[PDB]
Amino acid sequence: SSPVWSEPLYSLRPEHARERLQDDSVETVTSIEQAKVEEKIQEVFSSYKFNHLVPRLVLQREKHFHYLKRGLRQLTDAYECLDASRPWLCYWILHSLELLDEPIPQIVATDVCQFLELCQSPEGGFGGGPGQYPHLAPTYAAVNALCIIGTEEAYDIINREKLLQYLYSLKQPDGSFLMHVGGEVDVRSAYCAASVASLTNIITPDLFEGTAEWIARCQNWEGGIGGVPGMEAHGGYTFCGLAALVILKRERSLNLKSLLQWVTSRQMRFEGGFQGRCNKLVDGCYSFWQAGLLPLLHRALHAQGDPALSMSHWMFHQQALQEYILMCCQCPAGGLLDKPGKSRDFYHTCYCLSGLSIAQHFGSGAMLHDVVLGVPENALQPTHPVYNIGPDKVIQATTYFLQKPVPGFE
Amino acid sequence: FVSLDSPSYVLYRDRAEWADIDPVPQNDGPNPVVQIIYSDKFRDVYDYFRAVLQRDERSERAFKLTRDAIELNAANYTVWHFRRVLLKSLQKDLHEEMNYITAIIEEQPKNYQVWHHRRVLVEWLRDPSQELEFIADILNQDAKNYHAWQHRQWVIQEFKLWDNELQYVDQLLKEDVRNNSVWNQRYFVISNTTGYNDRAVLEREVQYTLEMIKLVPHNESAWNYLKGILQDRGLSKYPNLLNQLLDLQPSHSSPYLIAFLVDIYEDMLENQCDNKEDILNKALELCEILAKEKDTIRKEYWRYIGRSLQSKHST
Ligand SMILES: Cc1ccccc1S(=O)(=O)N(CCN(Cc1cncn1C)c1ccc(C#N)cc1)CC1CCN(C(=O)OC(C)(C)C)CC1
Ligand SMILES: OC[C@H]1O[C@@](CO)(O[C@H]2O[C@H](CO)[C@@H](O)[C@H](O)[C@H]2O)[C@@H](O)[C@@H]1O
Ligand SMILES: [Zn+2]
Repeated sequence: SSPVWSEPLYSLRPEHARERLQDDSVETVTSIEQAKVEEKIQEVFSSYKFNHLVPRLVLQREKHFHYLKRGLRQLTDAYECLDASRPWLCYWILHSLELLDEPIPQIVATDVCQFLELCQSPEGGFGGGPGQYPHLAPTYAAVNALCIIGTEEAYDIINREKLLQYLYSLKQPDGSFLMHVGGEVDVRSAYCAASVASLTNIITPDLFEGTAEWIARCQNWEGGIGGVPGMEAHGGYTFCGLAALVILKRERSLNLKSLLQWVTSRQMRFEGGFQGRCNKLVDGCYSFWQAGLLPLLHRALHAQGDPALSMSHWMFHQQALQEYILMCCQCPAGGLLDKPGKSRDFYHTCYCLSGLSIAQHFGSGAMLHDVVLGVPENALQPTHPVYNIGPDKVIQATTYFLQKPVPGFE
Repeated sequence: FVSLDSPSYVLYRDRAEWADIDPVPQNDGPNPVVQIIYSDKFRDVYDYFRAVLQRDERSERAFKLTRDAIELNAANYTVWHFRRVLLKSLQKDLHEEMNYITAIIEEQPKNYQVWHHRRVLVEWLRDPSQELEFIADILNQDAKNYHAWQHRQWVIQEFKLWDNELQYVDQLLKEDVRNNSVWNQRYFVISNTTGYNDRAVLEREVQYTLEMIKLVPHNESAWNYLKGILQDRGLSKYPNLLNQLLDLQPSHSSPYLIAFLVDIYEDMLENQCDNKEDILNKALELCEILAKEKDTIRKEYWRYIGRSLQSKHST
């Protein structure tokens, strides 16, 4: 083996060069763009190698922390484009802090609760800011943020009776949900609805009638899931679809074989990160949307008695994903990003870190097996692959709300 | 009337025709979080938007105001919803609104709200006549725009505009045969028109795909489509395909071809093939080659497949 101060990396093996794109001497826009990314990424990988000396990789926790802490209070007018997404900013930042094991001061926690209360609509659900109409996306974010805070004050913000009525007001006869009143339908809504309804204990027998079948119709010939039936398989919508089915305990509605083969194919042989769709570019946020499918698939297959499942690893290259995130997705100023050359944002900070945590931590039954690449301080807190908040927060919230009745229903 | 960037733009708080309504400030609370320090122009428009929203004022002035609010944040779905309430309430010319949404989408083609708004207009008008050409223009700028493809699928299905789509698919595959969105559209068109049960159609599709693979053998999309159109009947139901792939192996032993062979072997074993021990041995050998040499990024998957094969077919 090696001294503790050098750690060989998969992306730096000499044979790794064989993984560069083969364009068959037929150039199209797709291959040209892919080759450009690979060239940049090779330059990055090489910068971490000094012949046989390969220093341990470092997650720049303190830089990320300072960037997050600042964003939680105040933002310049450059963030006007997120004025209808403020609960997202709360969730992305709080979840990142949670992953980094950075405490949330009580005063900050109370202030977040107060703000999310202002975003809650009288009709149920939460909007993108105070006085905005409710929408399933900020509803999901707000509920998750409140669960990360996890105080009785936070839990009780949620108007559960109106929330359930709001979900009903979005439910379509074909099993699908609108994202908001008079809004668009795609598989995001099924996941948002299932996530908030299960956390807050407001699921009725009829709420999700037909929903599992509708999601299954979104799985396509590629094996992944599109936004609506007919559409191209996409890692974000696939995460939504499978996670919703896990909550509904209807994973078997899908062809799990074709799904598994599709998602594992989305890990890039050269970059080590994931792409969102076949023949598109690597992107740090798919470290979560794609890689998070593997723990979901593991649980699903394990529930079916699959005798071949690993007891130690997810079915993707955990080390390679960590290498891509740590070497390519960190902004030296703090924050994380899509790929080298892109600018940081809180969304990529959230999902790059979430994906890193999935890659570091395997658990199934009584078996736990960690693979933390780099210095030991790189270890993040675990994340729940369905909800993407800490598993401790999921248990605490679900336990709290299970003590309350389903609103107006027995 | 006047745009936000125009030299003669005036803040709503300064407009005489708005003097009768008081602006409504956003209350972020006494101790704000994720607080955006808005520009004066942004806050001014949104203070007046909150005012008209609160009063439910269905007016021409409110309608024009939504256009500015949208320019400032086109992801504000509340503004879009209100604009639609006004379109109906004021009986606005929907063809003019179509010209508007056309321009907006060109500017912001990755935004959910703008596409949804367009769909609502087309639904209200029951007029799909501009859609295929408009979408094709958007796709000419980004051939993989997910919103554009989704809207295209909706329009074709809702208004039954199938007649020319395979020709459109063929044109785009000529431009970039690696465009997975276009392979997906190919499946969409065929499954919804002739279907793949017509054995003549399936043969045409298998031939076409094999030709594309020959031209660009490391293009994953064509390989995935080949599997996609055969998998439900079962890869082992196509005995000639195995032979053909086996012939290409020595000269084109890509991970895509080798993976496809394993997929065939998996299905064969599932269907009581002849020479099961032999087929199992060959499949395990390929899984090892994939895991160790040809597709090492997926070592865990290929090891799983090898164990899965043994759990199902060892005897
Ligand atoms: C990933 C995804 C998953 C499912 C459906 C759509 C998408 S996405 O189209 O790529 N898009 C991300 C838009 N994106 C663009 C993007 C992300 N990666 C590359 N790009 C160009 C952003 C978003 C915020 C910020 C910030 N800050 C920067 C870029 C949408 C986001 C919208 C808000 N989200 C969301 O509601 O997620 C649920 C549905 C799982 C609850 C997270 C995804
Ligand atoms: O990935 C294939 C798998 O998906 C399902 C739905 O769960 O069907 C999808 O793919 C079919 C092509 O294989 C399409 O005909 C169908 O429309 C689509 O939903 C399963 O039936 C199939 O095994
Ligand atoms: Zn991204």
